[PDB]
Amino acid sequence: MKIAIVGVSGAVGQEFLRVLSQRDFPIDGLYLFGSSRSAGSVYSFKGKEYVVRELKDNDDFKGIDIAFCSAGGDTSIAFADTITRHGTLMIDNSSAFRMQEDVPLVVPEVNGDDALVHPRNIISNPNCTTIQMVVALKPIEDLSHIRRVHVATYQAASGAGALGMAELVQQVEELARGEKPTVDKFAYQLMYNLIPQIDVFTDNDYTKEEMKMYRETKRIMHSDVMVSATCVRVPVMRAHSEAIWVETERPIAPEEARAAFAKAPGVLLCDEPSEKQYPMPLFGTEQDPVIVGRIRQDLANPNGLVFWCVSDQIRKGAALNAVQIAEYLIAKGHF
Amino acid sequence: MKIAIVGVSGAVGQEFLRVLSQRDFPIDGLYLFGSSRSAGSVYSFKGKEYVVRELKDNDDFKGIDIAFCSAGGDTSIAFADTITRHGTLMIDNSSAFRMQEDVPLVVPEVNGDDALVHPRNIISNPNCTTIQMVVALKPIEDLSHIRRVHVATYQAASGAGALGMAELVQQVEELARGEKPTVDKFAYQLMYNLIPQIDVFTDNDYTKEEMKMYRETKRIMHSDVMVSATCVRVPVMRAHSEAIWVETERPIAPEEARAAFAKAPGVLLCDEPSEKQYPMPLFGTEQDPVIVGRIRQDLANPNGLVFWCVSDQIRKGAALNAVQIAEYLIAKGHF
Repeated sequence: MKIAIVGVSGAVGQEFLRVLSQRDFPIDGLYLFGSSRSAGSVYSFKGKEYVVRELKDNDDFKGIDIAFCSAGGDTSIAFADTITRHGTLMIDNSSAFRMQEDVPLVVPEVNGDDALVHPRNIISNPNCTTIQMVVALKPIEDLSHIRRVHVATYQAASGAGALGMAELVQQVEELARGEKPTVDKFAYQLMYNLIPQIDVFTDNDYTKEEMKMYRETKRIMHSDVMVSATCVRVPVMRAHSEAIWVETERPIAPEEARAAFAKAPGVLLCDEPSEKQYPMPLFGTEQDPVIVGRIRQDLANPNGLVFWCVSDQIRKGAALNAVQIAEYLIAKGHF
Repeated sequence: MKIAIVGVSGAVGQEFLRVLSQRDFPIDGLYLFGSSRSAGSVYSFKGKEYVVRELKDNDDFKGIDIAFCSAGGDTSIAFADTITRHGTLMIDNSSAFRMQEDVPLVVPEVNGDDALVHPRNIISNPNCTTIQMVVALKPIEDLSHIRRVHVATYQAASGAGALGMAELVQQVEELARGEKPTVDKFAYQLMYNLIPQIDVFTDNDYTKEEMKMYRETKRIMHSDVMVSATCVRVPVMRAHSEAIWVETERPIAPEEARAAFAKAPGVLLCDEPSEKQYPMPLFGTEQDPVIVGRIRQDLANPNGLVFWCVSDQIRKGAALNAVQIAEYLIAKGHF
């Protein structure tokens, strides 16, 4: 198996290097690609050193089985033709192709079989916050169909990439020193604040991030489910939190939901109120599961269930999900 | 008018001193009370200095018209008899009496007339997060009855008093210095974290804070409304944030809701997506209004409305609401 990483310089591209090693992904050849800014940089992987090639509209992807791309939708749109020119399967972290009906939109725990059919040899990774939500929703859906979801997100600085993380940390230093906080990558100061806007606004006054949770969830779950989200930036480094109300066609008691979560792939149940055990982003950082807790009945709806969950944006929210798609296809004999 | 402040040492008691001066509350005599820890301390108010008396089970409240108490439910339960012994009206910030049916539970913008009848000469201030929610809910209720509310809160360190605020600030310093964060007043590190537990758990696995939003809202709004809350501690100093989904008996369009908010007492509309204008706790800090924005239709419910709002926990969430109750009674000739 010959593997490409397109966009290796950033937080997610570095996570691909870590995950692919940690999970002993089968690799006979590794090929790193980036923009002219990253061309010529050196990275070591499993005891050997690799030199980044500039992504050009040529034949560099001949012989490459899978290309994991974390270079942004700009690059994916412009170079998808190049990457797939010689039969390479492009697993795209970008939002570029997520609404194309001939592009599968995959979370392996939920709709892994959708990955098997990729007429454009493109598969798209969903948005971070969608991935974490549907991993939690799938075990509930299997009990009784989910009609409606209200979700409030508490989303980390990593959503704005490594520069967003660095801005938050520098604000902590400036504030401790009594200096003015530098504000740049976020629209307002983030330390000691909450910004109830992630991505640009759309015509219905939801942001693009909130509409992704509406549109992508339907595709992934093959569902008429309607998700209304309020997505808020919070002073957390790289794990996202979600407060979720789910309405099902029949009531699900917390004990039935708890039993389903305890058996669900990709989920870690952490729900012991008497021990103050609940998901928190600081402890879900750099961990694989979607961590679920605060499970209770919905006081406002007899058909409602309420819970809280956490996942790492860089792992399950990005690179881990993409590797798990690739592992799923390997496991079904696709290669 | 002779006015007492019971529990003047803490953040809310100091806010009473500021608010009562700023709003030119009519004061002929001021009397400060606290525990033995605060007895003998000096505070200046409108150009004169006052010495704190220890709260004792005696006749110190003879001649006092109103006692604003911010000393915790322990003190209010123990000394309510003393404070009211000579006809003084006790306006209590504590949770002690909030479910006593002969104790009115008042937000002046919503049910001010309930304050006029106080057989025990006690009126209770509601919980911070309830106050901010019902100030926003009242203009929507007047359009169409609210049946159900889902609310996710993003609650500031000030909920844990001045020591909670000081713990957050010290964690910012320790983290900037690369030291271990001291953890004490909160159950876990709060900086770079979110704690989805405020107050102790109850038998239905909601916390006491979440159940206050259920129970107090019904009392204040004279309503069968059912509120299901997830209350989360966030790294913010003293302003609370709430993500709210409201279901009404008929659909309310965002433009109708916007018009109602723009005319509502105690509300400040801040909702211009194209200008990135929305409520944020950093800018609602040390301000009076409940700031409301991100108003949109609920994609999951044709009878749903979604919005976001912010208020200062120490002002409208505590001392300002209590002073406004007292001002309401003065204005109705009660004294």
